[PDB]
Amino acid sequence: GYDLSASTFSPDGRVFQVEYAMKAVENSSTAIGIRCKDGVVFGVEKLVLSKLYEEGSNKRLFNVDRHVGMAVAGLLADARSLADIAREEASNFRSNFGYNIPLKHLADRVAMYVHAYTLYSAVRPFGCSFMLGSYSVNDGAQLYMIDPSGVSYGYWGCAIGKARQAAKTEIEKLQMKEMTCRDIVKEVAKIIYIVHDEVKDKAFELELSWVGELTNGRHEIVPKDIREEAEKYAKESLK
Amino acid sequence: KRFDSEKAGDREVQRTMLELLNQLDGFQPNTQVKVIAATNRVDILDPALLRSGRLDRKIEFPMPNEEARARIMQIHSRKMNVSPDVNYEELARCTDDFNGAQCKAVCVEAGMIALRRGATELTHEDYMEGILEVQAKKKANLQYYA
Amino acid sequence: SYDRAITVFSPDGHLFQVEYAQEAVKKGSTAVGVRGRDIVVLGVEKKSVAKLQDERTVRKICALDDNVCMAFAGLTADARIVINRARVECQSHRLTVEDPVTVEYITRYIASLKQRYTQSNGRRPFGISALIVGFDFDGTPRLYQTDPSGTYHAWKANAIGRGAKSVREFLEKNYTDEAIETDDLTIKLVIKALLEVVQSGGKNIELAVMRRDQSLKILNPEEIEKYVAEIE
Amino acid sequence: TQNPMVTGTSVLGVKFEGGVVIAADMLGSYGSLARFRNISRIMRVNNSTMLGASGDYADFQYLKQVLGQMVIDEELLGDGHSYSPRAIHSWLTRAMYSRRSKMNPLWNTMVIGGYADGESFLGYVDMLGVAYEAPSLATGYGAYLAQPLLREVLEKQPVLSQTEARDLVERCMRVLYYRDARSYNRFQIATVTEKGVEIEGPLSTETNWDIA
Amino acid sequence: NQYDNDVTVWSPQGRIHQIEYAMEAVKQGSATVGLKSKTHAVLVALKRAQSELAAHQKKILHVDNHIGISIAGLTADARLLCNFMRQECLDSRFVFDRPLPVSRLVSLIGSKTQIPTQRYGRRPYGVGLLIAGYDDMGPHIFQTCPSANYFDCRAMSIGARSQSARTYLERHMSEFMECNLNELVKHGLRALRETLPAEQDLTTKNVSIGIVGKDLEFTIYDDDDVSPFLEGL
Amino acid sequence: SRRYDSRTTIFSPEGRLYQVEYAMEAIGHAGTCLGILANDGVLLAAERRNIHKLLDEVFFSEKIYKLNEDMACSVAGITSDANVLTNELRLIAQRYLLQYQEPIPCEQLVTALCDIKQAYTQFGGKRPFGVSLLYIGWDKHYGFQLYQSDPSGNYGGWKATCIGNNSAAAVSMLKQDYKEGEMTLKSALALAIKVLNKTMDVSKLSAEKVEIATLTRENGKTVIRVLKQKEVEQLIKKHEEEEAKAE
Amino acid sequence: YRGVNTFSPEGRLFQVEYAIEAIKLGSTAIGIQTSEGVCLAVEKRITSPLMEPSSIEKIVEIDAHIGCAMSGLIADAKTLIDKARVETQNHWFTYNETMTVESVTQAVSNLALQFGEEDADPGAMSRPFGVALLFGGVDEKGPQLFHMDPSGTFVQCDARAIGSASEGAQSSLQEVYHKSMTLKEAIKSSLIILKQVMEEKLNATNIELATVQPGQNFHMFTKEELEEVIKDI
Amino acid sequence: RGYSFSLTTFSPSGKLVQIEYALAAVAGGAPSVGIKAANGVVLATEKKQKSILYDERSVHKVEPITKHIGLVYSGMGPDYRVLVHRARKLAQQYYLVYQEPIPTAQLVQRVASVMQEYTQSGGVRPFGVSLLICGWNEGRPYLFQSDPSGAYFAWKATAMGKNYVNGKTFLEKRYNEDLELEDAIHTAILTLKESFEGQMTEDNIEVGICNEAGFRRLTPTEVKDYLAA
Amino acid sequence: RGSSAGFDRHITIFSPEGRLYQVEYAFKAINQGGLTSVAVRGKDCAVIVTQKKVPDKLLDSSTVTHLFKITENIGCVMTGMTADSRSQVQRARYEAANWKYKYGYEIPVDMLCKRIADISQVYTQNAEMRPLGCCMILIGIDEEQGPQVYKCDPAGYYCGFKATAAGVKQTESTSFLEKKVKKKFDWTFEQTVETAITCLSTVLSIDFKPSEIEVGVVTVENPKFRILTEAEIDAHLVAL
Repeated sequence: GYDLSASTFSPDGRVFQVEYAMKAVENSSTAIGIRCKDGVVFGVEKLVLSKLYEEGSNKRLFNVDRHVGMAVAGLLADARSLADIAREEASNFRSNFGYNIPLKHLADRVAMYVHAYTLYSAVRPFGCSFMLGSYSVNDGAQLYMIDPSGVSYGYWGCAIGKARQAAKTEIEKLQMKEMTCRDIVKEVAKIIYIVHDEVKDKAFELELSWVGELTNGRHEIVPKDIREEAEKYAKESLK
Repeated sequence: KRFDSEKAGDREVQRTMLELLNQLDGFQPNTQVKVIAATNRVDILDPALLRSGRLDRKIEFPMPNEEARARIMQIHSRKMNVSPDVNYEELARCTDDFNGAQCKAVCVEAGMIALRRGATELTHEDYMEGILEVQAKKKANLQYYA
Repeated sequence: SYDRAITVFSPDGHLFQVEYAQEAVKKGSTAVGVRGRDIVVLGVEKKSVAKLQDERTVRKICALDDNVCMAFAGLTADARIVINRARVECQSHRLTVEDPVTVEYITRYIASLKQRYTQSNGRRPFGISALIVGFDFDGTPRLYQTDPSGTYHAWKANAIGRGAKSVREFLEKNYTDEAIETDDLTIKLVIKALLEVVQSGGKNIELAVMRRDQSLKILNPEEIEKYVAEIE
Repeated sequence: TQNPMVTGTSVLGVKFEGGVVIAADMLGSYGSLARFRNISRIMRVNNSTMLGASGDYADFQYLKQVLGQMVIDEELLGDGHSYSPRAIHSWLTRAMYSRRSKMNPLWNTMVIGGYADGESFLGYVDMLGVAYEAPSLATGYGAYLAQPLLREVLEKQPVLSQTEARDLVERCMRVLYYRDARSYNRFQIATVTEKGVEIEGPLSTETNWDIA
Repeated sequence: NQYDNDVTVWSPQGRIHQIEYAMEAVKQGSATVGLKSKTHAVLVALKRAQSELAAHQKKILHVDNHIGISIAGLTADARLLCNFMRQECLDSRFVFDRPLPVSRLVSLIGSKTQIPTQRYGRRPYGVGLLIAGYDDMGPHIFQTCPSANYFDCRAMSIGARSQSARTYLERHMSEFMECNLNELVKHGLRALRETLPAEQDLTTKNVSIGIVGKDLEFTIYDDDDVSPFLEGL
Repeated sequence: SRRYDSRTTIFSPEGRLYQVEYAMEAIGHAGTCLGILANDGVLLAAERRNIHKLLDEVFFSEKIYKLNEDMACSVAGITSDANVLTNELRLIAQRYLLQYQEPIPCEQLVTALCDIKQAYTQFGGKRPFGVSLLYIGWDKHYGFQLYQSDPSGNYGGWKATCIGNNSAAAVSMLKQDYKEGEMTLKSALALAIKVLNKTMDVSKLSAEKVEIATLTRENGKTVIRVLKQKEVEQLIKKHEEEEAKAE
Repeated sequence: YRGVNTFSPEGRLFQVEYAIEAIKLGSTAIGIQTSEGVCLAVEKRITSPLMEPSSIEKIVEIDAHIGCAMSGLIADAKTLIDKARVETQNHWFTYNETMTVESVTQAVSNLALQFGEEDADPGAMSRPFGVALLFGGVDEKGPQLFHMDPSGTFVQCDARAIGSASEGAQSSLQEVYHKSMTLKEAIKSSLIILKQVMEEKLNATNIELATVQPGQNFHMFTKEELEEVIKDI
Repeated sequence: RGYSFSLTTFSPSGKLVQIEYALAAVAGGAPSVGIKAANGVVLATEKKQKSILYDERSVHKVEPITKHIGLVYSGMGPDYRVLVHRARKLAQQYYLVYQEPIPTAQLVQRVASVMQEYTQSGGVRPFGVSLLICGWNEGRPYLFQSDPSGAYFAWKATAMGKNYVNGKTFLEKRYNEDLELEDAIHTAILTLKESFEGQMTEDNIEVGICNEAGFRRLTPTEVKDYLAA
Repeated sequence: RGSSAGFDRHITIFSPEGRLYQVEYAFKAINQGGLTSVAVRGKDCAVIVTQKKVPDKLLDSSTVTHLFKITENIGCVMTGMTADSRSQVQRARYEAANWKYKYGYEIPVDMLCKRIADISQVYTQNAEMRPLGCCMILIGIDEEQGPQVYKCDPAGYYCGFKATAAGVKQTESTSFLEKKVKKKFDWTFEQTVETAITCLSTVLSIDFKPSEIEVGVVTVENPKFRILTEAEIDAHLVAL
């Protein structure tokens, strides 16, 4: 009975409910973020449960501010609540200190908000992990991640999701340090296709995004033409 | 798992377990016999038995997914004379949370209901009635839901 | 604030807290009530003098308004709470309506309070049953009984508490127009009925009588013994 | 704001075939003291709306912050819906009415103008919540000194063009500079059309004939 | 056994069971459907009566002049959610003098349904909606499940036996964008008929239709008003 | 959280409050208390349990408490809950005094406290107070008085009572040897010394393992006193002498 | 353990189901809707002779044009009746009109189910009401009969039977009633079914009956009027 | 929100068990002593740190409340810190209202009453500490004890903590009402020594006194001098 | 000895033996990170050293850390759960800022540790929440007290130390350091930085590289807490 609330430690010093919540995040599909010289690139595999859904149903990239992006994996209700909380943090920061929130500070505030949900019995830990990434002339390109336990750590490349280990073994090869978002995009599609399992899941449509010097520091959905060419290159690479 | 308790009896099973542990990977290495095992609970097996030298490869078996459900149903209903109208995708979708050992119930009970109704060949409704049989659900004497 | 749901439904539809409240009610000294042509009378059973209690501080028939009185059977603290609440509401009624309170009004109020505590959060139901008697302004005799569930009815003669089934059977077999013709016949009827559970009588009973304008009547031990004798 | 402190003077606007034009001098006065002399009083709310403000400048800057945050938030969702000029006019009317009802006015009479879906828009709001839509507007002493010329020319000619509106705005501002005590020579003029909002530099009332 | 007593107690597989039981409550209700074309969106419903003397329960409600829903599950929850939707739409009109875009309403719905499933002692909304609306971006159909998870569908069918309906819908999805209003309504009726149990036919007594479009407020057809739509099947 | 809730305020399957029953079970182990109402006084006789050679003497008493100028009470159960209840009683007395400028009658007070206690055992989720009270006082309505309270919230006027250890035995003699209305203060004190000597079976009255209180009316005003050592020991010597002559 | 707001593995709130069980303990009540009016009949169920039968107020009027009949607990109704009446009067106050029947049923239905344990009110309701009501009255739309259940689910019925013998009573009501009854015939059939269910032999003293018609306000049948109907009954 | 139900509840034998366990924790701590001399009051405990790496001066166990009254404990540490803070606050509130130094009996009553609240309040557990307070009020020494149950006792001399029974036997042997301050502190130092498990270095014990001059801790050099004998 | 009575192993309440099992387990969680830290007090310098584990080459090594500044003068090591560590560091920064706002001078190390330990004591009294699974160590210069080294734990213990270790290897490091402090003075110069590095290397048996530890220092000459860079760290690493 040591795993019924987050207000109890296991006899070996663990909070189990958090471990279970983090287990949930490994049932959702795979997401990827790669940091480069110019900026950040998010790419998510969106599984099509049924043929009857629209294109763009349950988009899994959000915009928490005009310069920040947000990729999610797990329970979508938790993902959307945390998107709301990150938006609120950004707006409050702008109204109070008079300028765009530095991304690290946003990651810290959001993570504290998540961690506060992993102490008490009256609430339960969020079932979602997510990655924030922005770009500014001063602070440069950044890419962070926050897990259900509330730990925030910067990353040069990461994959949150079901096939997280396969992507991680894949993302390690780019040498992202010395490229720009334009080639990172093709790489991201390439990986998201390499990791996808056609035996288990039926089919997917990519969601790609970026923020970098090519946007003047604006996070925005990658344009249609570039997305299609990336998808085509990824398809060819999967001979 | 072993534990410190004053109640006897379990010690003997633990002791034959120690002997099995030693047989798998111990003095006098054995490299001609291989072992298999199956368990519903892996959260209670001893670490010295899940150790990475005795039981090296551990394999997970998930509750089958939609494609798996259609595959299982198809495999088991292969012998019965079924009509060319049954949409196994439908039957997969209306069978959430069905462990693989359940179409056997569905496939067979559909055949049984076809027999009951004095039929010769199966039809979608036969499989649906089979599914309602396998779920084993009771009513609350009323249907206030809209 | 403590906000748990003490009373809750159960399979087969039972308010087990309510049932246990009335099971407590079944552990209280028998109280009786009858209704006659022009007199009501309340009868209780005293557990024992004990030769050291002060019976003045132990009263079991109380007045809620000059024209309304009540007797209970169950726990005592809950009885005290309900009696004070009813008293406050009778006085508020007097102040707002400028007319004397009526027996049905106060019985309704008490029953509503019991139901409220039976359906609120973090509250244990009252384990008390009441017997309200009195005369409305029109001068009509009245008798109501309130259960711990919040239900009330009107009666000609009901007994509440320990041994209630026996006394109710006695009253049901015996209640007839003959026994209410003479106020003494009614007082003696109540005394006799009670005398099917209590042992000693006289020093093991209390009585109460009320008339149209006549205030609450407490019968003294000597007069009660004389009434039993005349019954003898 | 029970007591205005640093204030912006008259703001005037007029619509034509394809949009609107608004004008406003860059002067915040602290009671007959041209204290701040290079402050713009015209803002772009979104790609199809602009705003001019008279009265307290702190209040205008706060409303600027609130309204721009709202626009940021909406563009954030990226659902394909943007506030129209009418939406911003309604939002302002309700905001100022609420502040009026709470006995704490927002000391700002404020001219909203936009062009969306092939139709122009030109609205007005006051600290008390009075709102309306007209083909030409003017606040402060501009409602007395400039509104007559705009109204005369529009009633005579119902539909103006871009240069006609430009010239009429410049004449109006010249009259204001001649006869308005709290006015200043340098001003900006904004124009919305099918292409977006555009604020021009500190144009001069350079033509000031002073034959005494 | 002990992982399905509260909504805040994660199960060791990364599943909350209470949410799934609420989904079940939504699946036990009577069938309903939704469609969208390039011009209209049509809901089609199947009411059912407890006895032969009682009426068939209403299961389409109004929200605004440009939005409509169709419920399936506990009514009281559906009524609560209708109250919420209508208040939100009215507030949008009062503040902005403008119809509320549909997507935003569905987002607020999801967020409101999210709070219960993360606090101790609260329970999920045991109702499943099918919102049909018409905004500046055109027709829309959405679905809502007790888990605060909404879906932008082009056609769906929630409720009991709804899977055969979903099969027919996915079967003819190509035509829906080009269809007339009549053909769309007939597709919806035909699917909801696929749901009916064999010896039971569509009648004026067990059908209701809702429609919203470019120049047509949301309107509900029921009783004999549905006969013109049914006559032709 | 329902997992850890104790349900200290819910009925059992026979309509008996268990937490209350256990609360009354705690009292039956603390010091004995005695009540005796004379015709010219009231008196409380509890046993001094804090019997160690290394305790210090402080305060005018150790179990008797003043509540007004004209009222005092003694406690059996937990010491800390005792302190809490005593404080609330003092507050009640002063609040009545402030509203009416008259000393609070005795049943006024006892029922105010018991109402607090009852409410506490009705709703809230707390444990009930494990204390039973004995009071003494005078008021122009009923003269010298002796009340008693319990964890339930029930009270009772007693011409003689006993709440605490060996309550059955003490009340048994009190029934055997009480003259209703035929008792002077001196006789009541002697009866107390006798009954307690029985009950405190451990040794005999050491004149130091006991507490006595007297409430009287003197010069028109109440006077409360706690018997010193000399008078108590003299009373005990008189008691032993009387018993010896009796044998 | 097992909070009040909890979902069974079937998708049913447990507390709601148990509340629906309590309606079988209650006496049997009937209601019939006809063009000429609507009637209510119920069984007083006199346990012992010693109690005044008149003191069982088990039918009350909500307004001059509404009537209510209940089954379940005595105590649980009282608050629902007060809510219904204050809502009717509130509507009359605001709109100077007469509150309709469906609307009062809806308001009473909403007031049900708003029960919980966490963050509600200093004294909000805890368990669901365990009573099943019958609203019948004449509105601008004519005679109406509505049936309510502890689930906050209400539906307008042509004839309904609620209570310990509701089954069997319903089969009878279904065999007899037709679309063209008369009010008096409805009273006769209702009294006959009641007689058929009660353990005791029917008499004017151990029932109550009430009808509401377009002309006359809600009417309570008097002892002599009851005898007059029962004699030929 | 926070639990609104008591976590200490009566048992079938009418015993509040959690209080008993708190008392067990107190009995399993470090020893402590207090004596009431004729002209002073002495407290003394043992502060045996776990290694050479602990700064003896980093924290203290004998702590004052005002200039004339102070206290020591035996039990858990953090609970002692909380109670020290609450005592100082209550003392300052009394001074603010009455402009006079708080008497020891009243401060003990008030701190104890604060200790009762946590035996009955909701969602909290009893303090695992017992305190002794010393004061010099009314030209007269005072020694009090306060336990997790919220009960207090006036003591002539006491010893609580590990092996407190034997300590109380010792002190019963060595009390003499006409005792003098230096002899009293010497006797205390001994009692701690009755069971210590090592050599009593100056940096392994604490003492504090009270007299007319005022409650005040003893500096280690003073401690070594007294320990000389 | 090990009895259980009810929920004594599920919420922070006493066991029949006067034991708080939840606090004990929380202490057990400090080791779940797998890291260790050491702090050493010198004559004019106080040092805190800690491990730095780059699990792989996708993390940004600049971000993963366990050194933080509370003020410009007071700097701390965090060990154990990372999220809890961040929470406690935020609370510490807020507390120090409030101290300077309210009382007009910078916060003493000991008093900050006391405030934070009090917070943790509230966490270990009330049962709604659970004790945090992280431990602090603080360092800075006092005006008239010299260099200060202090630590705090989940239960609320805030002892001040002459040389300390926290983490998985608490006991071995503490033994080594106790012996050193026994030897002459426990290091008596700014080359106390070498003693801490040696202790960590011996206990963990690592033979550190420049990019596998992070140091912080405070000097009497330079009171402002400083986070030793990689070049300086490599210089010290070569020194031994």
